[PDB]
Amino acid sequence: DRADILYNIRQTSRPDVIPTQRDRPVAVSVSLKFINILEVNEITNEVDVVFWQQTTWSDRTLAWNSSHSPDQVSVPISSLWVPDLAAYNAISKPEVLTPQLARVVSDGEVLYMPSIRQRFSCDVSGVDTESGATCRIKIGSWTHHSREISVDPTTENSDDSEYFSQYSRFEILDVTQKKNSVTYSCCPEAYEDVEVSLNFRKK
Amino acid sequence: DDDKLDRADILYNIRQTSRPDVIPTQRDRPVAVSVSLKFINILEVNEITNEVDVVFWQQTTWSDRTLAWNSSHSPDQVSVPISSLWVPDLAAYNAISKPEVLTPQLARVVSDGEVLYMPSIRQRFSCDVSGVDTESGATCRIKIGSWTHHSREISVDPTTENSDDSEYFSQYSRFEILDVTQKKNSVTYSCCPEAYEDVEVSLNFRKKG
Amino acid sequence: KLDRADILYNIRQTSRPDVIPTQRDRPVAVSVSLKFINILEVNEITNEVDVVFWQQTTWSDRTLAWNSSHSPDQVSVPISSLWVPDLAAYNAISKPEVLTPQLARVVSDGEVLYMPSIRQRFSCDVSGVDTESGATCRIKIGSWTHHSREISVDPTTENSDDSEYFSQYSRFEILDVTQKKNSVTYSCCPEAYEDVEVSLNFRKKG
Amino acid sequence: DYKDDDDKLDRADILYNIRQTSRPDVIPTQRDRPVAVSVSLKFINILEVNEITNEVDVVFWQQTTWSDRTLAWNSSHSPDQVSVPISSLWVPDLAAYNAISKPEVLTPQLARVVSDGEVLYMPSIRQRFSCDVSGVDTESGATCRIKIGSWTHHSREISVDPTENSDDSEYFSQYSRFEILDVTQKKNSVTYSCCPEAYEDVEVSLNFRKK
Amino acid sequence: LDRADILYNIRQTSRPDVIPTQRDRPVAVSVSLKFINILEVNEITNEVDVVFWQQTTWSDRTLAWNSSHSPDQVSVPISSLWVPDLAAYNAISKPEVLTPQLARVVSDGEVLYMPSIRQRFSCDVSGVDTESGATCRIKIGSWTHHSREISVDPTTENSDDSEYFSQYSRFEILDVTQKKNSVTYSCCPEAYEDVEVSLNFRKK
Ligand SMILES: C(#C[C@@H]1CCCN1)c1cccnc1
Ligand SMILES: C(#C[C@@H]1CCCN1)c1cccnc1
Ligand SMILES: C(#C[C@@H]1CCCN1)c1cccnc1
Ligand SMILES: C(#C[C@@H]1CCCN1)c1cccnc1
Ligand SMILES: C(#C[C@@H]1CCCN1)c1cccnc1
Repeated sequence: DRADILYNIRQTSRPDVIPTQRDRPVAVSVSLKFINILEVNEITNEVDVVFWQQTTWSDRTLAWNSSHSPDQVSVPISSLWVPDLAAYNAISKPEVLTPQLARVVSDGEVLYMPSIRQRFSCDVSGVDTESGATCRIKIGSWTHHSREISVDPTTENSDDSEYFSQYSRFEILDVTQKKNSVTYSCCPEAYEDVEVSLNFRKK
Repeated sequence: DDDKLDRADILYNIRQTSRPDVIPTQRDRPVAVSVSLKFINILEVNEITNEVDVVFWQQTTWSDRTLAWNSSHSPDQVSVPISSLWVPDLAAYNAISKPEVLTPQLARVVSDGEVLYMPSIRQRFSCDVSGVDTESGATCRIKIGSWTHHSREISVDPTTENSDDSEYFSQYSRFEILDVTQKKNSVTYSCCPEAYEDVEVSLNFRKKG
Repeated sequence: KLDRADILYNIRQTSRPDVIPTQRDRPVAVSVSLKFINILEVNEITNEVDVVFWQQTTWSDRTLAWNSSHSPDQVSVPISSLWVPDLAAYNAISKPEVLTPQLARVVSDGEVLYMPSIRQRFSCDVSGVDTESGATCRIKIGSWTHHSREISVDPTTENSDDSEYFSQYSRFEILDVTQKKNSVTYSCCPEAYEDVEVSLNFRKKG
Repeated sequence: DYKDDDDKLDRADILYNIRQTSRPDVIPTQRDRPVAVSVSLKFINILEVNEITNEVDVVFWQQTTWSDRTLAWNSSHSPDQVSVPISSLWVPDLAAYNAISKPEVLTPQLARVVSDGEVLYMPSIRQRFSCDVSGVDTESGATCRIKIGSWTHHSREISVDPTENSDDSEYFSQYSRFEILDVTQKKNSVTYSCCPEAYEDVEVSLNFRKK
Repeated sequence: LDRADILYNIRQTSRPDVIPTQRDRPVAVSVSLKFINILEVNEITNEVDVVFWQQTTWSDRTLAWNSSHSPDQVSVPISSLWVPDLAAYNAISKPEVLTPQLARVVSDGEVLYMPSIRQRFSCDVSGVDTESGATCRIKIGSWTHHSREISVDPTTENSDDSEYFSQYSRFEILDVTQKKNSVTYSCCPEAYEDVEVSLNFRKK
């Protein structure tokens, strides 16, 4: 049964084509769950963090009738289209720490949540104060403009207490995740991003 | 065992039957994955940042009975590249570096369908390093389980709950192991409401005096 | 969506990733413009810099063009499906690290747009970086193997302080970035090779 | 034979034959006997030594040989040897039991296949190990032991044999910070409670000191 | 279309894993390093970190074509070609290739391959801080093909590399000599050819 679902997905999946339905934007939901803050440099304004990037979207062409079969399977992301997300202020490659598999649900939803370690250029001033530093990370589709891909945050506000390591030397005060849009003279179109504002301080 | 043509044929059979991307479940039962870490070394410890850099053998076994063959007159086991096999998608929940596999990526397939895979892995973790310079030592806990398969699909079974690991740990390390416990645990999160099984590995160690 | 899959199919039937898309014995005209985002490390002793930049790169392959009167005007395409110019920095001292998805945009008129974010280290003049007038670090980028009859390189934005792109959190600030056509020839390699010479004039803040 | 060694078409046909016959994932056991693998490390350099952590960072040529007689051909009027990418060949799954880094292969991953079926593979490798560095600053020096054998094949499938005493002076960099006093390489066997079979290894004892 | 056809021809005739011996002679490989930079130098450990262009040429006449009315050269991914299995005998890191892995193929069958490489070596760094400078020697040749199969020739035996060497290095090149040499080790009962590169340099 599971082999048959994987076969179906592979027959139907077009890994290089955005799964647009009726010419509508593909809605990509994104939420960073911070796990650790490993290194912070107040002189260079850089941070080194680990987060789970909870990512979901739909490709209805993948759906199947699961009334008498599995309603989810794990799938190598190499078999799937996946959004071309990138952080605008990353200064290192995203290092994926976990198996590169997504879940496909029988209604066509795709769930992908890598643990990623990555370095960013952001405002680290105030990290050793009670009110803390606020490091902003902007994440969006690198090449698809707003007509093609829309990015939506899932949880606008959280202290992340469920996910964050208790052994970090930093503690998280608040994480806000809000829709935002960028445009540059290089690239006329509007591009959606989620702006992740990480408010943290040294313990 | 050393009948070459027999081995080539067994490998051919395994490749015909094996489906590397499909969990080898039967009748909607979870795949039971047994896990035991054998610590070989503790390379770096930072008590300020609560990080450790360690080397361990991850003894992992499970069954896929469709792989089985009659070995009354043929090899009992063969080595097989893991790229030809389904392998559980295990990950450490508090890892802060990629697992660095130090050994050839081969598993053993046994004629009863058991698969045995035991990579030597170097990896860094965020865990409690406080006390490492005391008699009582630090206790660093590491949780390992399937990243994407919940408890109805994969279960994780420890095989060696309690040990001092004296058989495996390097005598030349800066550190010594006091106790290692490996126990069943499960996690659940708001993001992912299913239950996920793991083995919780508690490494009690200290700097040698 | 089937329109988009069809476009990707057409591109792949027509694309020859290993063949330069010359038209009528003309060089392939490649436009290149570096948008600096950050300056991460500078060493005045060794004269080395570690920088992040978006490499805005464009060119045309008119064989890829399609009538888009009733279909998408552009699609994203993995660069492995396309010919891409073999650009390299002549004074790079590390591999270019691409920090972004390796996708290009293909426009229905046959224009290809590729803009990776790259982190890379260079040997250049860092002297004067702690002064008001700053350092001027020059970076030369051109085709590694194709000479000027085969690829030409043109800068698109010859002068800018780059304020739109540069990180406000860097400990450095950019005074000016100039980008100009240049060509080089060595006795090893007796053709003229075109490049863009990028002059990054920057200084430490404060 | 010598006169035909550079006959290109012959070399191409030999490569074809090898790829037709080779089974890269199957141990080339003959006569229900273990595959005899010979291993000899030629130390080229000792790059870093830590007395506190008991770690070394070394470069060595790992001279490795075995036979697969199904690859043999008649070289009376053809090349005696060709270079072959190791991806076309079975290679022993050797690993160092006390390695703490991946083996970094510094050379092209090509082996030689000889017309009698012998395979010769000799990568230059940079790797770090956990071993006894105590005494490195003394005249007697330190003795660092490296144990290398098949990771997954037990003694009935693969045996390992040292190719056993040298100062490696032919190979070792005259410019190193250290000097080699002696290198002995001896057959050995290990077994662990995880893994009930016996596994063969070569134990390489590197006696070295700071200059 | 002409270039696509030349690439198809090269791929039809190229044997990427077979040495292109012509007329039962060794493949004559020319090798010349152009030093671009000297990045780090350690007088205690006798190690250097350098960047060089490795100009490498050889012939495979089976790749030739009539270029009377077609391009004289094309760029080709080296994965489509045989390339000599060159290695440095005293390298202590992997060669890091900094440039696109393409070679030029000339219509007379000459192949030209010149990667920029960053690599670290074990060599004599003594005297680097003196007027006479250090002399770091680097030997590069085929790893697995002995002299009957591959020969290696230097192209410029003497030069100060002023065309190539970075103006902004902390070091300067006094002289670069590149000569034919052969090595024989007890492990391996044949002679292997190499280019011995002597890099005489000093701190500024
Ligand atoms: C773009 C864009 C937006 C703005 C910069 C990052 N995402 C683009 C255009 C063409 C090719 N690649 C990327
Ligand atoms: C999950 C999960 C829990 C939390 C990490 C592992 N178990 C998940 C869900 C969907 C896709 N990838 C991972
Ligand atoms: C060349 C060149 C010029 C000079 C270095 C980069 N562009 C070349 C020739 C043959 C093979 N590879 C590169
Ligand atoms: C083994 C073994 C020997 C003893 C430990 C290392 N080599 C083994 C068994 C099953 C799977 N992988 C490795
Ligand atoms: C050899 C050789 C010479 C001496 C070391 C480098 N080149 C060789 C023989 C068999 C397999 N691999 C390398």
